[PDB]
Amino acid sequence: TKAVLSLKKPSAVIILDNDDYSSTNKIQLKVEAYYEAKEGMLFDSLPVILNFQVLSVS
Amino acid sequence: TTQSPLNSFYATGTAQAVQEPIDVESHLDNTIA
Ligand SMILES: [Ca+2]
Ligand SMILES: [Ca+2]
Repeated sequence: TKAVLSLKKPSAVIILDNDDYSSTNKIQLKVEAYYEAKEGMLFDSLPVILNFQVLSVS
Repeated sequence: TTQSPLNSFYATGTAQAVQEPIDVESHLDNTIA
């Protein structure tokens, strides 16, 4: 597990190295969610968006 | 985006009372003579 994101601390920095790059060409990362919904609120078709930015490569 | 009050639930019964507690019938069939 590399990072935990939340509504109060939305940003995190992770590192991928030689051990992560299996098959020498790709990284696989699944997402795990924990939540509690507001009381008496009904809705549908609400998107959740994540963004990626590269800081350094070598 | 709808906010619900969460109080739209009900259950109903009934009651009645359509008669008096007692009924009285007389059989005084003798004469003081
Ligand atoms: Ca560089
Ligand atoms: Ca009666």
